[PDB]
Amino acid sequence: ASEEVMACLRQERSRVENPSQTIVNVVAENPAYLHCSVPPDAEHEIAWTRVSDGALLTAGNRTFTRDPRWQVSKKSANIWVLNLRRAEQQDSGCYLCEINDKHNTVYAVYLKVLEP
Amino acid sequence: GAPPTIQQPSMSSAVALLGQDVDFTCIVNDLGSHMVAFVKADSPPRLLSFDEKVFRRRNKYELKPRIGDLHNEWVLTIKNVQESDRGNYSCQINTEPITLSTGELDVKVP
Ligand SMILES: *[C@@H]1O[C@H](CO)[C@@H](O[C@@H]2O[C@H](CO)[C@@H](O)[C@H](O)[C@H]2NC(C)=O)[C@H](O)[C@H]1NC(C)=O
Repeated sequence: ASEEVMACLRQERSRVENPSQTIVNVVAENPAYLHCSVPPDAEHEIAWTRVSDGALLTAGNRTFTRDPRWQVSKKSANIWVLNLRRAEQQDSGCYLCEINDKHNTVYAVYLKVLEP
Repeated sequence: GAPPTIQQPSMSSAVALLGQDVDFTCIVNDLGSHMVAFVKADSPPRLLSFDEKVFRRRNKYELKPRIGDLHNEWVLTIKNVQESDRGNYSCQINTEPITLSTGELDVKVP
């Protein structure tokens, strides 16, 4: 279990440590919110990917996946949020937020959905 | 009729010479309202294009959607290939489960 989280979080590629949560525990059927930080005043686009299958979930301000439970939004000037509206145990695993910036920043988040 | 399929020959594995341009072709039938993404399947994986848009390094990649005789070939060109471009490239259709085709690029240096 520790190795699985480490294998996820080792995938971060960033100039400065991720300032946001990178381990998210939620109860099944509740929503989850994964955060991706971007510099102030930049105009970068971001993409969220699910690592287990490589599925592209969102790209830019559009959802890409056809799974209706996912939405991306700008929470504030510096924070994008991937919202998973009704988490299930099968959603547990590694998620990545990639930024189209010059250093090709990648943030990794591990999601654990607890099944009662 | 049928769900989206990736038709042979797609995402052909290749060895290229340093500096060549390399095309990866994803032939998609019955795409319907689905969308196609190209990804570099490194660890972490890297998004190259989604739908009709290139996501990074605009002068490095070119995407040509729906070309060929039957308007069903999606061609990603990697320009001026380098050792850093070595690895696996995947075409993905956003079905659930996803529909994938992958090919490996080798790059030979003089
Ligand atoms: C590209 O993907 C192939 C698999 O499709 C990788 O080849 C495998 O490599 C792993 C070790 O990394 C071996 O355990 C497998 O047996 C190999 N399989 C085959 C069919 O060759 C290859 O390493 C990948 N290239 C990368 C990651 O650069």
